[PDB]
This record gives sequence, C-alpha cells and structure tokens, in this order.
Amino acid sequence: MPDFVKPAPIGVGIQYNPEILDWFPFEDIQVDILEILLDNIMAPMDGPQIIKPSAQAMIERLGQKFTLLAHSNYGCDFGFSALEETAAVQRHVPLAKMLNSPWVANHCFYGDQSWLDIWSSPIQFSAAEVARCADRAQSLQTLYGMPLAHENAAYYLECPGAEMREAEFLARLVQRSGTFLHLDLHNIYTNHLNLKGFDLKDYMDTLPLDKVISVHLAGGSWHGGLYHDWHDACVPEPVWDLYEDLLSRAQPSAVILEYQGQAHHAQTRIMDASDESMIVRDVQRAQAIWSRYNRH
Amino acid sequence: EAEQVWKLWRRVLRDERLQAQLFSATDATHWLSGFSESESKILSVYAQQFDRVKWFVENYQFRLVNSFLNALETGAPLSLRALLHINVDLNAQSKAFLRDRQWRDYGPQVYTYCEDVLGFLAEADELQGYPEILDLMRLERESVRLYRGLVDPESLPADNRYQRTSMARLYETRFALSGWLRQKDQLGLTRLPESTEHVLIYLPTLQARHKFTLINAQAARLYNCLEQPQSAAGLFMLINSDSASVPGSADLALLDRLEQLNAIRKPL
Repeated sequence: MPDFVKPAPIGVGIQYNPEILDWFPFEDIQVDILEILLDNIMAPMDGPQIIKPSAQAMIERLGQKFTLLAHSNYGCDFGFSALEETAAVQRHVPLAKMLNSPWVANHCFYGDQSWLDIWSSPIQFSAAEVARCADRAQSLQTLYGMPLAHENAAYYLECPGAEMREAEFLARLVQRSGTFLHLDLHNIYTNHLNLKGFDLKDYMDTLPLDKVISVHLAGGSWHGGLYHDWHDACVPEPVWDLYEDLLSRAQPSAVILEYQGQAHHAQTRIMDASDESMIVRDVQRAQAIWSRYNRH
Repeated sequence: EAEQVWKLWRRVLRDERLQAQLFSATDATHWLSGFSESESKILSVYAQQFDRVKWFVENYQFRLVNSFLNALETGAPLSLRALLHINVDLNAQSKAFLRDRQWRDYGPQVYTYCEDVLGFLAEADELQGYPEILDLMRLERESVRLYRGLVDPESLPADNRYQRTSMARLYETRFALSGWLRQKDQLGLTRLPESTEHVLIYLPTLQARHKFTLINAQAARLYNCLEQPQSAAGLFMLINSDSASVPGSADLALLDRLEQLNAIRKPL
C-alpha cells in the first residue's frame, strides 16, 4: 500500500565471511540468508565498472544456495553531497539489484569520518536532520526499488546540536520518509552500558517496532579498553534479551549474526572447542527464539 | 550548530597534524589557538570528552593507512605482491604518502588513489633501487589509467579512419617484465634483463578484468601511429619507410590482432 511493505519473514541468516563457509554445517543447520557488504564487492567509482569482476563470480555461486541481503555502510547515503553523486546511487543501488536482495540496509551515520566497527560518528538528532535525511531516505528508497532500512549506530560521543532522543530521531525519520529499520541490538546495549541517560526501555517504546524488517545479533566487537567484550566476543545475554523482547513486541523479516572477523583471542588456540562452534550454538538459539515466536 | 559546519570542522581537524596537537597541548582563553568562534563553540562541546576525541583521530588516521593497501590491491595488484616480497615498509610509506598528501581520504576514488600512490612510490628513496619494481609500477599505473579513462570515455567517432579505442593502452617497458607476469611468485625477488617489451593493457569487455599481452614492434608502431585518428593512407605512409601509402607485409595482420585485443577500430 505504501508502495514498499515489510516482506514476509525469511528466517535466520549470517553475515558473509570467506571463513564461515569453509566450516559451517549446512545440511545440519538451516541457513537461507547471507548479508553481503555492497562496499566489499563494489568497483571503484573513478572506474567504469559497477562490481569488481572477481566478486561477480563469487556472487553467483552464493546466490544459488542462499538469499543474498545487501548492506550499505560507507555509501554517503546521509552525506551532504547530492544523492546522485553518492556511492549509494552510483555503485550500491545497482549492486543490490544484481543480488536481487529482498531489501537493503542503511547506516545512520556520515560515511566520511566513520568506521562501522571501531569508531563511529552519529547523525545529529535535530529537527533539521529529521527533515533533511528523510527527504534523502525517501528519494534513495525510490531509487533502490526495495524497502530501505536504516541501522542504528553505537557512538561514544554525541553530535553537537542534539535536540531530541536517538529513538525519536529514528521514529520521526521513518514516519516522514516511509522507510524501515534495521536494529543492531548490540549497539543499543553498548550505548546503554557506556552512554549516560540512555534508556533501553524508552528506546524500544519510542521506536516503531512494526517498521523493523531486519535484526542484527552480533558478538562482542573489540574496541581497545571498552568494557564490552566482557566474557567473550559472542552474542551477550543482554543482547539475547532484546531479541526476545523484539520478537515479543513485533515480527521482523530476518535476523543476521556476524563473524566480525577477529574478535576474541586466547593463549590456547581458543577458549572453547571452537568459537566457530559457538557460531553454530548461537544460530540454533536464534532459530529457537524465531520459531518460538513464529506467527505462521 | 548546523551539523554541516560540524563535519566541515572535522575534515580540517582530521587532516591537520598541527591543529590536532593543539587540542592535547592546551585549551586557552584567547580563542583556543587557530580556531574560529563557531569552531571553538563546537569544540567546547567536546571539552570534557577530549580523550575520546583523540582516539577517533588516531582511529581515523589508522584506517587511511589501511586504505592505502586496498588501493594497491584494487589497482596495481602485482606491484603490491612485489613490495610485500621485498618487505618495503608499507606502513611508513603510507604515513609518508598521507602526510605529504595532507591526510586525504580518497574514498570511492580508488584508481585515483592508486595512481597517485604509484607516483609517490616511484620517487621514494627506499624504492630507488630495484629498478624492475619501478617498471612494474609504471605498467600497473597504465592499467590504472586505462580504468580511469573509461569514465566519461570521450566519444566514439565511428568514422572511416583507423582509430584507437578507450579500452586499451600500450606501455613500453625498460625490462623484460613478462617473466614476472607468468610466474607471479618471482615478483620483485628476481632480476630481469633490460629488454624493451611492448605490453598492451586492454579490457576484452567493459565489465571484465584487464589483461596484459605483449605485442611486437610493428604492432606497437601501428598503435603509436594511430595516436590520432589516421586515414588508411595516413597510417601506412607514417609507419612505412618508403611512405608508400599501401599496407606493408605485417601491417594488415597486426591491425587485426589489435582489433581482437579491443585496441583499435578498423575504418567503417
């Protein structure tokens, strides 16, 4: 009815790392989704190619067995340059169509001066930014041709000029734009642990949870000297709690877990039989919570 | 404060080593130091969080040191393997490049990133030795310029003249670089005979990966004599010593190899 609606639930998926496929127990664990980083498979913008020719061969092998989700990180979706000159329109919108992605994911930061894992910079929580970014989000969603979701970010310092709460920015943005949301529950928990006055209840109450098409369950990232990654770089139980609350109050289309490359290290090979096995153990739990709240 | 003047304030902050030092050293009454009224207003918002701000600058500078390597793998992948084999201190060169280049963030412009890097490394004193590695970087720089030339690729005349295509470039080497092109494990490590080899860089189709193939001297001279669109008589009069205006023994066969390599367009 809005020309873009939340698709029917697909299930549990994982982010794509070359290592996971080597050891992951398909034929034992049902995995039908894979999150593909569009900036990892994109060809240079000062070149004439859309996809790097090496990645194009990889994309087709994965597409046969799995459904490929698109994640746009460092495309200047919410930058100050004209949208048509951004990496999102030039090299990301066509790549998602190559994947035939059910939907695309966006990050609510400024691509410049931001690294997704270690150091981020948030969008200004102001009325002018709700207006400016939603006008871009509405325009970008039209160009993508599929539901566009914005991922909430984890920040250590708040942007100067803040006028509203983070959830209200996301809430007012998606109402004005008509876009959707991709909730990184680890980022909510990280901000609650570190930032002052962050209300986890207010964040989930304020948010329009019926607009959440995708969920991101991630293990502990590794920032130097941050209290996060407390016991291990696996999905913490507080994050697991928000996953249950999210499914108790809404129905997302999919949930993605991440390998996150290097995350935890030990003097022994590893502090388990395999943290790679822990990936198996986390997926099964997420599949149980998903099936427990399966609405059929 | 409008957030544009906030981002506009960070890029100058993240790109100047001197201004970043002023934050850790002093916060003063007299307009801080080297900062405007509005810039100090945005800065005073971070007066309590100075320590984490410094962490962001260090993290930003660290990613650009690793953006340097990805550029060298996107463009000039062979040259990267050669520098890795001889263990040139890439972290030092990356910091030297960025500081000299004012800590620029090329972003999606990776070929422009790579072309400027190969120019910086060509003048680097650590690489003034190993003359063959300099030759490989120049060849890979022409591969970078081939990709850059296909963005807004001029225009197609489609005239009745022998003409070049934007999907091929020619690089005459100083050494026998073809030896490295076949056995990539010997990149940088071995020594090469000083022989002029005509390496044509070309894309068979616009979406494919570029390839290196060697053409002979007459094939190279035909490509050189087609620097500007030249008629049937012009191409054969320029290359032939007699100025005969008729195709020589090799010319019509090599002009066919050049077209198959997507290097030239025959008159039609």
